[PDB]
Amino acid sequence: NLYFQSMRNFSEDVLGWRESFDLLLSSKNGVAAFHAFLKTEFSEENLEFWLACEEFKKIRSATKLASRAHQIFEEFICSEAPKEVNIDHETRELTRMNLQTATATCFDAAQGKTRTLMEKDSYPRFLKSPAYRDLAAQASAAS
Repeated sequence: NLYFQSMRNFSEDVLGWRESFDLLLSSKNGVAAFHAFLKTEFSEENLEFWLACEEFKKIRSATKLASRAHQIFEEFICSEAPKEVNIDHETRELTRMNLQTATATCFDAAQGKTRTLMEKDSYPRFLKSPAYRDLAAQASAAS
């Protein structure tokens, strides 16, 4: 029964966000809610960058890889990028060198740093927000 399935899925989705950052990041709803939260803390570019990397690494063509890699570097990685993420020179220079022949692992180091930035800081605050706390109460009612 579809409604019942939905209720159970809602419950399982929302309560998993509390259990691991992996589960939040794996969820359409989770990522969307966390994004909205991050905007309130002016840090949503970490998640935008992360999500960009997840979509990038599925690209198989060499030319589409190079083109997207340059788009992502210019938006998120380069000094004075419009959504510059908070990474060190070394990670930034590595990433620029990876651009020479952009493969699916082009952003791995920068992605890992960005995940930790969110995981250490904004993710535990998210789970303490009134919003999340209201959602989790509903989810425990949805079972």
